[PDB]
Amino acid sequence: EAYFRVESGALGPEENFLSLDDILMSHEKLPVRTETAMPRLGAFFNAVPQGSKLELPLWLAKGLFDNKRRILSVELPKIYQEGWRTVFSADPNVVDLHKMGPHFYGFGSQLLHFDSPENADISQSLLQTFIGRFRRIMDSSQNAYNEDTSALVARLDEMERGLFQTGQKGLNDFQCWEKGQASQITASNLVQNY
Amino acid sequence: ADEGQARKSQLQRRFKEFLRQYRVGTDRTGFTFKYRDELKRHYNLGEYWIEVEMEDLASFDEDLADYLYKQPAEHLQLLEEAAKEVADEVTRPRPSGEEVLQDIQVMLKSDASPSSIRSLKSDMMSHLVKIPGIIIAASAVRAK
Amino acid sequence: QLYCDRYLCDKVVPGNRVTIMGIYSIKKFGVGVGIRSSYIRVLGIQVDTVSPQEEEEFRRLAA
Amino acid sequence: WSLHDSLCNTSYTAARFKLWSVHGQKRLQEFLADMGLPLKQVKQKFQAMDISLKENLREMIEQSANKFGMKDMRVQTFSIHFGFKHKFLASDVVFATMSLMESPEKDGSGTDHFIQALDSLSRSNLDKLYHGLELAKKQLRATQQTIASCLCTNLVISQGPFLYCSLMEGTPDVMLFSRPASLSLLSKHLLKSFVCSTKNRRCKLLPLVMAAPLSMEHGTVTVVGIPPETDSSDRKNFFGRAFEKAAESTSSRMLHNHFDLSVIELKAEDRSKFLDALISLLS
Amino acid sequence: VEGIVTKCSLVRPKVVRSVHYCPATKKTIERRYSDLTTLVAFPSSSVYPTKDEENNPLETEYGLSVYKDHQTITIQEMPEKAPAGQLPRSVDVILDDDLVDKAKPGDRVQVVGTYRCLPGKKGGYTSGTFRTVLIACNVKQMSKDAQPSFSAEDIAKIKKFSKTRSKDIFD
Amino acid sequence: RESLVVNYEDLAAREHVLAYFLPEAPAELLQIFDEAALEVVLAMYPKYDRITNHIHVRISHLPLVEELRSLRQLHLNQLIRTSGVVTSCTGVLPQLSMVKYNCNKCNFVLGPFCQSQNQEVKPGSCPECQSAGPFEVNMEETIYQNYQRIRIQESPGKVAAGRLPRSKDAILLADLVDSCKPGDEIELTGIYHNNYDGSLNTANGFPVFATVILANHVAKKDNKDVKMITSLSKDQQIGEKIFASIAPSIYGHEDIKRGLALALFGGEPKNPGGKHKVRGDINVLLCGDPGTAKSQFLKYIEKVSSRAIFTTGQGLTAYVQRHPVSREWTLEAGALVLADRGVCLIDEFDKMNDQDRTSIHEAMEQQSISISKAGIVTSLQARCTVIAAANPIGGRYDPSLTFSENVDLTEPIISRFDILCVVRDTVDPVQDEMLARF
Amino acid sequence: MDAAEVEFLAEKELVTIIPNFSLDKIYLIGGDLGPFNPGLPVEVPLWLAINLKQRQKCRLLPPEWMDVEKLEKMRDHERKEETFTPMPSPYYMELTKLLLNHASDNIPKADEIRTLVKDMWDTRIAKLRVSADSFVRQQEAHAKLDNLTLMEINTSGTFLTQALNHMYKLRTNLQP
DNA sequence: TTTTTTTTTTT
Ligand SMILES: Nc1ncnc2c1ncn2[C@@H]1O[C@H](COP(=O)(O)OP(=O)(O)O)[C@@H](O)[C@H]1O
Ligand SMILES: [Zn+2]
Repeated sequence: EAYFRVESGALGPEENFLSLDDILMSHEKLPVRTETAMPRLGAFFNAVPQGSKLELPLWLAKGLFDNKRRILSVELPKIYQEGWRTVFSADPNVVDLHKMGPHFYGFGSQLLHFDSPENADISQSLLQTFIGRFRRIMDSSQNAYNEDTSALVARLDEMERGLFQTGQKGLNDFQCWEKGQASQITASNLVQNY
Repeated sequence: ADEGQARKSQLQRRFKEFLRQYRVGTDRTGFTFKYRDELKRHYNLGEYWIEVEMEDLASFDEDLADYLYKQPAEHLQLLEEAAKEVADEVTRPRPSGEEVLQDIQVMLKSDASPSSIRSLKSDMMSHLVKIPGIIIAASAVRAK
Repeated sequence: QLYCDRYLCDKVVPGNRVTIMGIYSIKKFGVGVGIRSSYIRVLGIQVDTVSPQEEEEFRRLAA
Repeated sequence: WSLHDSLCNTSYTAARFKLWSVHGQKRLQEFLADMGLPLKQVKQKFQAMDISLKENLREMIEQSANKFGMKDMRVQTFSIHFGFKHKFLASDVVFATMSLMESPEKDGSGTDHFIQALDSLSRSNLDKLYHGLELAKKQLRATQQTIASCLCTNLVISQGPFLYCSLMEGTPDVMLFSRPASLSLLSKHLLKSFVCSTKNRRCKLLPLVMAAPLSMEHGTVTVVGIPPETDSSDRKNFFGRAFEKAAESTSSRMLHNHFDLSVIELKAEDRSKFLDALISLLS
Repeated sequence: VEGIVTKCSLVRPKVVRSVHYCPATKKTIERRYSDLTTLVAFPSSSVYPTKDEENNPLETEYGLSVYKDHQTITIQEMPEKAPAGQLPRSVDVILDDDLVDKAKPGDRVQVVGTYRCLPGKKGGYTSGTFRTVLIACNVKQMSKDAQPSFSAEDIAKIKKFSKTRSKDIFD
Repeated sequence: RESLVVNYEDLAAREHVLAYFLPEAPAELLQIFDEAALEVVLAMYPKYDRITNHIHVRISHLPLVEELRSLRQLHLNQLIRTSGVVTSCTGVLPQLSMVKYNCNKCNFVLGPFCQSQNQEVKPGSCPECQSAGPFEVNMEETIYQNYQRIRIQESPGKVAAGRLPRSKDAILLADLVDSCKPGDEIELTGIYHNNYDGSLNTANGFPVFATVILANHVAKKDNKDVKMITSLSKDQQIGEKIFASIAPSIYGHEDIKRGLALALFGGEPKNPGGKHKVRGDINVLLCGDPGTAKSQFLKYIEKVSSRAIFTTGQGLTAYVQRHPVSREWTLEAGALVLADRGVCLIDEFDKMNDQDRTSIHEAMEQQSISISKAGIVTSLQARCTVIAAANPIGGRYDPSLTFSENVDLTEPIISRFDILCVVRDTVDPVQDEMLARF
Repeated sequence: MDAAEVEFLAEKELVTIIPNFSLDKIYLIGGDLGPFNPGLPVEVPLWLAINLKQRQKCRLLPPEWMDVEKLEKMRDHERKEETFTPMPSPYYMELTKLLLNHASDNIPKADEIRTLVKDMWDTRIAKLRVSADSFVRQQEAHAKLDNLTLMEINTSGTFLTQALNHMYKLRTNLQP
C-alpha cells in the first residue's frame, strides 16, 4: 500500500532507468546481421565475419546501432513480421500473448528506434490489437468475483495483467464496502508475513 | 384453458419478484442482492446461467417451492422465462455487438437428503428427485 | 440414464461422483404390453472432491 | 434436524418411549403411524418436508401424545425472526452457545472457547451460531449412545442412600464428557432416563452420584451430585456439604475449584476411601 | 476443422439434372434436382417422370443428364491433443465435385467447410435429434511429405557441385 | 406396506362359502376383498389415506400345491400354487395403470382408461373436436405401477426325474417386484392367465395362445437368545467342542479342521492408519492325492456358511449377456462378485486358464475389479475369502521336493494364500478299519 | 480514492432528526447546531445523526426525495432517457445505505426504497460501460459525462484512466 | 452380437 515500485516507461520514448520491468524486458534476444568484423571477441559466438546472423539482447543493440548501419543491421522477429500481422487482425481475442512474450507491447514499442521501413505498420498493429482485446478485459475483470481467475489471466502479458489486477482491486473493494466490511481496521503488511 | 395463461401470468410474475428482491446478510453488517448480481456478472461474462437454491425459494414464497417439487416440468419454464425478463432490466443497454437477449438456463441446487436409485418407485414420476451415484459413461454431444 | 443440456454438457468425466437433481420422467417417442422407458432429465449437478515460493525450497536444496 | 432424529434424542421422549430397547422402539413407529406421517418424510430434514403435512403438526403431536402418557409436551418459549430465512427458537441459541463453549477438542488456554462463544451472540456472526448448531447436534447424538450403555449394562449401582455410576475410557465418545461442566447435563439426563426405566420403588427416589476420569497423569476423576429427581423437585441440592465433610473425615486430596460446590476432582486411589466415609456420613 | 481421417466411403454418383424425351411428340423436357446436401436444401423426389401428360410416353437420356461425385469421410481428433480420458470425438465430412479422392485413411487434414444440420422424419413424427455434417469446400494436407521444391538457386548450386570436381565427389 | 396376508385355512374355517368361491373366479373376489380391507384400515387408522390409498390382500398356502409341468387348459383363470427355481428377472420397469391422453387439436385430455395386461388401450375420437388421430400420453396425470417379469422353472431334482425341466412366466406387480433373484427357490400363487400371440400361431401352424402367471403372493423357501451363548462361550474350552462339529462325517483331519474353522469365522479386517489397506480375509489352499475328501470339505462349507457360492476351475467376472426375456445385451455378474462379503469355493484350481489366472490374482491383494468391457467401463467391489483345492502332479504328492513343485501353480499366487494344508496318505493298518467301518 | 472516503465525503449531507435530550447551541468549526429541544426537529450533518442514533439518543427522518412514489418515477425516467439523468442528491447510494442500515425502522417501506435505489444504480452503471467502450472503440479524446455522481466515477475510474493512458502512448509512438 | 460343426490360415 506504500511500496510504490518504479513503473515502466517501455511504451514511451525510452525505458526508465530503475524500473525492474524494463530491465527484464530488454534482456530478450533479437536477430542482427553484422556489418564489420568483430575482432578480439569472437569467443562468444579471434574475430567474427561481416554478414553474420547473430542473436543479441535488445540493450546491446541500442548503442551498437547507428543510422548508417555502421556495425550491424537488424531484422524483426517473426512475431512482428507480416505473417502474424494478419493473424492479429483476424480476431485478436484468440492469441496467447503470454507465449508470444511475455512482453508484447513493451518490446514492440522499442523496435521503433531502429528506423526500419515498416514502422508505420507496426505502430498500427499494436494500436489495433490493444483496441481489439479491450472489451474482454474490461468485462472479465470487473465481473469475476470470488472465482479462480487463474484461467481468465493465462493468456495476457505484463501490460494487460497490470490492468486485470486493477479491475479486481476495484471490484473487491466495492464489494467489501457494500457488506459493511471496510470499516474494521486491519494489519497491512504483517499479514503478508503470516 | 383461459385460466391457464391467467395463472401463468401470475406465476411468471411471482417468480420474477423473487429474483428481483431476495437479499442476504443482516442489518448490522450490510446486505447483498444475491441473484440480480449473479445474473449481471454472469451475463456480462457471457455465461447465461444462474444457480437458484431451493431453500431460498422456499423461504421467500412457500407455495412456489412446492409447485416446483410437484410439477417441475411446467414451472421451470416460468422460472426460466422470468430469469430472462430480469436479465433484461439489469444489463441493458447492452453495448454494441449484442442487442438480442439470450436465454438463461436456470439450474438449481438444494441441501436435502438424497434418495437412492433403489427408492425410485413409480409414484415419483415427474417429481424432482435427488440421487447420488457415479458416472459410468458419456455420449458425444449432439444437436437438439 | 441421464439427459444433460446446454451448459451441463461436458461437465463430468466417467469416474466422477455426483449428486443429480432431475425430473424422473418417461420417453415419448410414440416383455410387456404397456411398458415404457424412463430417464432422469438432469437440471442440477454437483461433484464431490507449482508456485513461485515453492520454487525456492527446490532452489536452496539444490544449492 | 429431521423430525425423526429429534424424537430419538430429546431426553424426554427418549425416556418415555424407551428408545434404547428393541421391545419399545416400535412404540415410536406406532406413534408416527397414528398421525399419518410417512416414514419417508419423517426421516428428511424439516425444512424440506412437504407443505401439506406441517399445517397443524404442533397439535396432532400434542394430541397423539396423550394416548401414550406424555401430557407435558407443549412448553412456553419465544422465537426470533431476522430476515428472509432466519428463525430461531430460544432453546436453539442456548444449545448452540452451550456447545461452542464446551467443545471437546481444545485449541489453547481455557479462555479460547469462551471468546468464540461470546462472539456468536451478536447478529453480525451468524456464521458461528450456524456452526455451533453442528456441535450441539453431534453432542446430542453422542449422549443417547451413553445413556444407552449404562441401561443395557446396568452400571447404576444402588450403593445405599444414593445411586452410583462410573465410566470406562474404552467406550467410544467418553472423552467428550471429560470437562467438569459438560458432565452435569449427562448425569441429569441419565437420572431422567433411569427413574423412568427401573421397576423398583426405592431407586426411583434416590439422588445420583457420578464419577468419570479427569486426568490420567495425575490419576484423578471428577465427581458430581444431583438432587433426587421427580416432576416437582424443588431443585435444592445438598452435596456441596456432603463431599466437603467426607474429604474432611477421610482426609484425602480434593479440589473444590469451581464456583458451584458439587463438582470435585479426586485422586483415583482415594475413590473408595472417600466413598465409604460418604456412605456412612449421609447414612 | 483439423484432424485425422479414419475412414472413407465408396465414390458414388448423384444426379443434379435429368433430360427426358418424348418419342411421340418429339419434344424434350428437363428436370432439376435438389436434396438436403445442397446450399438451398429443398427435398426433391427422384420419380423420373415417365408420362408427364398421360398421353405421351417418355424415355430418359442418360448421355445428356448431369451427375456428380459424392463421398463421406470421418475426421477424428488428433491423438496427442485429446485429454486422454475419453474416446476422442469425430465428425462427418461430405466431399464432392472433384474434391473426392483427396484424402486417404491415416492423414492429417484441415477441412474448411460449412457446418450444417440435416433433419429427418420416419413416419410423420420427427425426433428433435439431428445429425450434423460438414459440407467441405477445401482440403489441406498439413504435413509436407516431399522435397521436390528445389530453388533455382538450389539447382544452380547442384549443377555447380556436380561440375567442380568429377574426381572426388563420390568420396 | 399396503399388503395384507390372509391365510387360506382360517378363511375356510370362519367362512364356508367364500373359500369355495375363491379359486373359481379370483379376478373379482380379490378385487372385492381389496375394498373391504381398505374400509377396515381407514377405520383403524383414519389418516392412512396419505399412504398409497390402496390395499392388496395376498393369500397364503392354498391347499393345492402343484407341479409346474401338470398345468393344462383346465386351469385357465384359476388361482394356483406352484413351486420352482427362478432363472431370470428384468429390471423394475414402470407400466401404465390409469392412462390419460390429450388431443393434439384442442388441448383437452381424454378419458382415464385403465390398462389391461393383454392389449394396448385404445382411445376413441375426441368428444370435444372429433379429431380422431394419434394421441400421446399425458405424463402428469397418468398413474404408473411397478412391473417385473420372471421366468420360473421346475426344481432341479424334485420332479425332473427322467425328462427335461419345463418353465413358465410370471408377472410381479407393484408391491411384489424384487422379491426374488436368479437362483432363489420360491412358490408362486397366482391366476394362470392366457393371452393371444401371433408368433406361436405362425410357428406351430395352429391357433395357440401363450400363458403367464399373474403372481399374487411370493414366499421364498430358503435359509434365512444370547443368554445360553454367554456360558457356552464362557466354557473356556469351546475350541475342542467346536472343532469336531464341522466336517461332520469325514474322519480324521483334526489338523485341517482347525485351519478351516479359523477361516470360517474369519479374523478382523482392520484398516491401517497409514493407508496400506491390509485385508481381513483368510484364504485356504488344500492339496493332496486323489481320494481324500477334499471336495467334501468344499461342499460342506457350502452348506454351513452363509451367502456362499461355488464354482469349478475346468464366468469368474461379469460378462456381457443377451437377456433371456428383455432381449437386451446387458452385463451379468460373474463368480467373484456374488461372494462380495461371503466365501468363494473354487474347485479344480489347476484347470484354470491364463486369463482366469491373471484375473484371480488381482482380486487377492486389491479386492476390487475393473470392467472396461463392451458394455461400459465400471469398477466394482469384491471382498471374498477363497477356499480352493489343487491336485498333486504325477497322481501323487511326493515330499522329496518342495510343495511349490507338486502343486503346479504360479509362484506369486501361493503367496496370496494364508494357510497351506497338505493332505497326504499312507497305508496304515489301524486306520483302515477306522475308515472302512465308517 | 476508495469507497471508504467517498463515504467520508458523503457524511456532510444534511438530514433532520428529532432529539430526546436537552442541549444548547454548539459552535462547530463547520458551522452552528442546535438548540436541541426534546421532541422537536433539527437539521444536522449525517456523521452526527448516525452517531447519535447508535447511542439511542434521537430518531431519524426520511429525506424528502426518499419517497416510494417519486422514486418509482425516477426509475422509469432513467430507463427511458439515453444519457445520464440528474439524481436526487449527489450521494444517493451512501445515503440509502447508511440510513437504511441504521434507521430502517424509522423509515416506512425501507425494503422498497432500497430496491428502487438499486434498480437506478444498476442502470447508471450499464450506461457507463457503453460510454466507456465507444470511447476506446472510436479512439476519442474527450467525453462529457453529464450527471455522474462521485461513486459511479470511483467504481470504474482507476481502470478506465489507466487503460486510456496506455492507449495514448500506443497512439503517439511514431511522431519522432 | 449367442450354439455347433468343418475347413484352412495363423500366432
Ligand atoms: N476319509 C474319508 N471319509 C469319507 N469319505 C471319503 C474319505 N476319503 C475318501 N472318501 C470318498 O472320496 C470322495 C472324494 O473324492 P475327491 O476328493 O472329490 O476326489 P478328487 O480329489 O480326485 O476330486 C468322497 O465322495 C468320499 O466318499
Ligand atoms: Zn380434441
